[PDB]
Amino acid sequence: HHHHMPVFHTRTIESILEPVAQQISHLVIMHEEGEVDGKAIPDLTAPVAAVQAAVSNLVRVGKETVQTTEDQILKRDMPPAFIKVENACTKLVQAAQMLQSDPYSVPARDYLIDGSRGILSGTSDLLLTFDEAEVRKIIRVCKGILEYLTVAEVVETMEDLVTYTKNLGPGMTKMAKMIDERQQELTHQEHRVMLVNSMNTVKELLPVLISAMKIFVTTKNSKNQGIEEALKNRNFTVEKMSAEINEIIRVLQLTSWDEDAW
Amino acid sequence: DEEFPEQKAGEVINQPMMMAARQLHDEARKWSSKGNDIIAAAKRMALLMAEMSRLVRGGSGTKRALIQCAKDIAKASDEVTRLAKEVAKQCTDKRIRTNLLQVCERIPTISTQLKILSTVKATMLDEESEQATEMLVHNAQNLMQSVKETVREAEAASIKIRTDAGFTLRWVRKTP
Repeated sequence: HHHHMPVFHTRTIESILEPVAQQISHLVIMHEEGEVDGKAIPDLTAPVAAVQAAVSNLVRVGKETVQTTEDQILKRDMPPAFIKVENACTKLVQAAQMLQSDPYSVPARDYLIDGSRGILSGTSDLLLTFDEAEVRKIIRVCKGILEYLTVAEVVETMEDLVTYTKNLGPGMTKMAKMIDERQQELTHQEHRVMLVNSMNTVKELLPVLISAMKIFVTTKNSKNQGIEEALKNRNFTVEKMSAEINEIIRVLQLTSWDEDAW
Repeated sequence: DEEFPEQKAGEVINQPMMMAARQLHDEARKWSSKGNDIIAAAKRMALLMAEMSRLVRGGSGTKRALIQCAKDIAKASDEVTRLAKEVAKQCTDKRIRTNLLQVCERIPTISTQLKILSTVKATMLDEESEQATEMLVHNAQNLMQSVKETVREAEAASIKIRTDAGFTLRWVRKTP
């Protein structure tokens, strides 16, 4: 009675794999027509060139990431992934070449289906490896906000407040922008809704927090003025904001159909 | 009209996939298909999903069969999506229409992924293979669900229709 997420959780993963699988599907059909029906598999030079075209970009554009990112888990696991893809292409190419000589060659049919399997497996690894890093990038930024909200209770002067504000404002703009781009990618509508409502709530608590802090400093600096509630008011806002950011962090981690299983 | 292919004895079948097809079939078989293409596309799908429950393991000589099955399923999904949009366009009801519109957004995502997953499973015909199966079964179940939900929102949308309209799904029960 509840919606389980899709297997491919971002539009990017889905859009890049779909055409690779479409092309691969024809190769798989001819491979079985050779094996089962025993037909001479025709010249696959072209279909294999198209298959390559579909991924050489992804390998290319992903090799321009181990040179544009800082994530060490990415630099570590990205390469094993190109190599898997690249090797499967090489196999695919040999099968075409081999079947171009003997439309009945069996060592080539093993290369055809093996390269086919490898290409889909490797492209999936590449994409999920980019995504996992994307999620680490975002969560680290929300986390940075959580930490700063934690410092609010230390601001006791207008001079500090003015400094606090100066830093918190931007960090909130970055997180907002990232969460917006992220949500535009999710394939699961429900996670997009939760992300958007939490960001909205966080955006509106911002001004209340700063104001609760202004009033705190002002009251703390007055003579014989109580600050107990000015205090609670600030702390209360910090806690609602923190809960929203934590909710955003939680949803951002819902990227495995596995964990939302039937 | 057609009946649900009961699982024969000594048959390798993905039970999660079969059960879900059985239930989608049960929902749809309550309606006559005459004057209702969504109900007919639903029955068609239930049956294709039943066949796919027999294909996941399948083994030798079943790759094409699997890729073709996914293909026909997607084609049926497309038709269900397309008909639900048209039903929604004429729905006066704000809530019903919203729900209807929601699935005409979900179904395409699911059907696109079912085709990708069917293909990646066909290249494997092991842990990895087993995961390919589980991913496929998870997706297929999302599809059966969305379609069942589509059948119901569209039936409710036939109660409150637009006067200026040119479209009508016939919703007549089948009595046993």
